[PDB]
Amino acid sequence: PDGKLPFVLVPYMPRKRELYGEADAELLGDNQKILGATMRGMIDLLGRSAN
Amino acid sequence: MRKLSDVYKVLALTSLKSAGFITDDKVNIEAWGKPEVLAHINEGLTRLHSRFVLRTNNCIVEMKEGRTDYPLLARYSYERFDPAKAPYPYIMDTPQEPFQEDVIKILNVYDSKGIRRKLNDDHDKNGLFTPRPDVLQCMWPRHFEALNVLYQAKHPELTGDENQEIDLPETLYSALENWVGYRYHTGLNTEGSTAKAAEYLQLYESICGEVVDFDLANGSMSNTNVLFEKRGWV
Repeated sequence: PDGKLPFVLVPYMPRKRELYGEADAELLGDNQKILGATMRGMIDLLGRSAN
Repeated sequence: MRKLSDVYKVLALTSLKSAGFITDDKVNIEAWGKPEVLAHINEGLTRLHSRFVLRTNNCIVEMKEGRTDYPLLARYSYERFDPAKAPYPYIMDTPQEPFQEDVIKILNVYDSKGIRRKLNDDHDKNGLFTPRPDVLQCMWPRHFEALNVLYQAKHPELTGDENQEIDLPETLYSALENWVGYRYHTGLNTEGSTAKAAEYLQLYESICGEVVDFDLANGSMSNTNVLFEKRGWV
């Protein structure tokens, strides 16, 4: 009855004047990279040693 | 890979230049001191081949039932079998490369199946003890076995033939000369010659130090840390 497309779209973080939305991992980019590259460095320091 | 004939000449011009047995053409050594010089080159190569790992060779040792102690001499080999001092041959060498009795230190021995056997491990069945440097004591001579024994090696003995080729790095020839000079000049027991022997011997260490300070004899070693993945450590 509504005479419209039977789809409902909701954004997570809206993009200004844009139908689709921007997710969470867009701002979280390179933070995971740095944190992983430091944790891997710490694990490298511990494991590549002589205990 | 120079020849002993060339080594005689190069020795006659640099180290043993004031020596008496230098012939009138100055480019050779008289036939009365050659046994002496040859007995100094042989010792010279042995020392140089002992400090640095210059010649790493492996000779496979077949298992003979009833024998546990396996001396790695040349009398037990195949091409140089000596029936008077060896009951049966168990080492394996080809005619072109016979065993030369040149084991200084045994480093790593594998098996006929690919299983590495530890060396000098008191609590380790499947371990080959060496009761003396040039021996091997396998405590279980299993059927159909053999042992590729990677060992440090010395230069094959220089019999005296002037056509035998010498395996030394070109950068270490300035140290072999300085050791022949030491051995020769130190035996004259004269004050002038003795003081020269010390200079030649100390220069031997200086050149043997520059060779190890620039990795010209392949002494530095790096390996992949395979232990990491085995102990856990995802």
